[PDB]
Amino acid sequence: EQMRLPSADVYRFAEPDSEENIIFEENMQPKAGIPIIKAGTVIKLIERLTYHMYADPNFVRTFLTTYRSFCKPQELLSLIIERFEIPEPESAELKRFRKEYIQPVQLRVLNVCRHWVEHHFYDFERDAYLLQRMEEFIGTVRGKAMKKWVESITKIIQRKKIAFQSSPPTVEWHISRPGHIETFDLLTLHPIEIARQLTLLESDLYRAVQPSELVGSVWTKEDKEINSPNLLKMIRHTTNLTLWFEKCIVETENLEERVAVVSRIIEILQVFQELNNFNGVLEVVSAMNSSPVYRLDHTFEQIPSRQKKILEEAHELSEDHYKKYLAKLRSINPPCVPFFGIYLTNILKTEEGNPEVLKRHGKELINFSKRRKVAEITGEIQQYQNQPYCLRVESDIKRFFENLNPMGNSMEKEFTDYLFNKSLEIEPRNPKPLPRFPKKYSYPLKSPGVRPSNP
Amino acid sequence: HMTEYKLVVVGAGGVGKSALTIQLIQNHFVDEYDPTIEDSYRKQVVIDGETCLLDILDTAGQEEYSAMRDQYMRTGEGFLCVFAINNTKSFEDIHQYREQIKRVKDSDDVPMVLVGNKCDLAARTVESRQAQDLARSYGIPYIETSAKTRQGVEDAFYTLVREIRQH
Ligand SMILES: *[C@H]1C(=O)N(CC)C(=O)[C@@H]1c1cccc(CN)c1
Repeated sequence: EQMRLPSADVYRFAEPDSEENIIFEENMQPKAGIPIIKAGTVIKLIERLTYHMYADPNFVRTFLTTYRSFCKPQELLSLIIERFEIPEPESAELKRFRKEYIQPVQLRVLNVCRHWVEHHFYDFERDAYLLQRMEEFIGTVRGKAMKKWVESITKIIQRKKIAFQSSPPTVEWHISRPGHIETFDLLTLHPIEIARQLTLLESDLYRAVQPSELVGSVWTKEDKEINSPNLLKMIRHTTNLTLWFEKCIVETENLEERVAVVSRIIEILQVFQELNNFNGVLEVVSAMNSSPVYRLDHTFEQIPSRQKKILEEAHELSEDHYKKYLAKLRSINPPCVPFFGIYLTNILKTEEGNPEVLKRHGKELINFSKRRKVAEITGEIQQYQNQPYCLRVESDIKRFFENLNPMGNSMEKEFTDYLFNKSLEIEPRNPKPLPRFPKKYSYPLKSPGVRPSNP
Repeated sequence: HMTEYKLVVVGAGGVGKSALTIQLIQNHFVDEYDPTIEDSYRKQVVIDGETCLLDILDTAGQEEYSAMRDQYMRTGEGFLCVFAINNTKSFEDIHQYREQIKRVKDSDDVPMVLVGNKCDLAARTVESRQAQDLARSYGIPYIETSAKTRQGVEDAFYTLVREIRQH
């Protein structure tokens, strides 16, 4: 039966639904049968975030991930404190309202606070007054059903303020021996271990990126260094490794030794493919398709066809706007290291290609579908961050790659031009004859292969 | 089979370059873009009577993956070199983007277009004349566009298709 709620003059969240304040999508919430909100006013979004009829975890999860584009943390807290503070209407009516409206609504604002403090604690780390107000509000909360949730929120706050498999494969070694960090290089370390240790770094770098660094396309704006530092460390490592692979190639002036270098890198690619490190796969593909490397026809001619074919299928992952990459990522199960670039573009273009507001009968409504669409991409990013790799860290090999600096003190253009001028030197532009260059490696060039040495 | 033109958008990040392609692909009265679907980067168009398909690659948001530019650029037959009229650094970055394209395609004559985008109501720092002068020095067209109104968007892309066709 229809329930009597207070007037909008005293309580804003009692205003009835209309085309001017809340609209929905045609379909219904997957797994739950709940309407999908397309757009609404902030008051209507807060009402639905703390709805009395039912709990809406997906909307809560979406809201708290993307609300900062349309509402400030300080403003949201005020709104949820306003929501909680329910005045009784101006008996059968009052007893049912207390059990069917006040208790469910007050209980749902406490779930929001809990989810906020647990999953988006950064809002409180960056605004101590926001945490004073949250802790203050939570102190005023009294009741039988509340004590349980009020104590859980307090136990999360103090924890946040304080601050598992079988045996992994044996570490593989080639010419360089354990501890002899001074000899470590592309051809001296084992190609399986280079690919494993790079996959561990790249997996940790991938896992460290949070949605606070992605929502609002903040990695593309002036404060990107402040707001997206883990994403940027991650992209920079990737860029470093691509440039290192190119440097290794073009600074190996002897053709036979250079053929050994390109082959070894394709072996590192083959192991990245095995390990589902698509970041790694594309680091190698990007180095191979770079202007200095691509043009080395005398080098690729002498590469075995098995390795050419391996490189060819890895290249095709990037073709037709990452069609095969996308399909292959959906077909595999973790652990994996996705290529982040696609996610970055999709979030940017979603946010730049859709309006912040929709207008119905002259009134402005927040476009929540735009926000949901972004939370879907960040959710997919997080689904691949749960699973770790069952591979042992080799601390010296790890540190070797962490400390690579192929550019040195040079700027991008300087270094890029040097790599290209080395490419033209080692293999001149036709019809200039192919010169010969002395060998630079005292050790053997033959690979140990990509198949483990022991069981 | 109708002709397919592989077009690549290159330009500075942080200055709303994505609007150029988004506005082309989305219908002039629709503002509901999903970058996930295939139709989001493919468009069947009629230019000078000859019907064709435009495939547009815009890696907007991947600027920090600087070592992937060569790869991305080699995909294209024609390039839209995009700067924002409200940001002089994005205009100053065009010279190196062009040099990089020439190197990737191993050619001094690559079908290319210079696009000046008006992304917001912020003040203009790049006078049309400066950009008109830069374009003439490279021997390519110059098209200005507005992200708010969709003005110039179609001319930018169509002008590039004609640069490819007349190559
Ligand atoms: C475009 C631009 O040149 N700048 C920097 C001065 C902006 O901030 C403008 C911009 C950037 C990103 C998206 C949008 C769309 N409103 C606009």
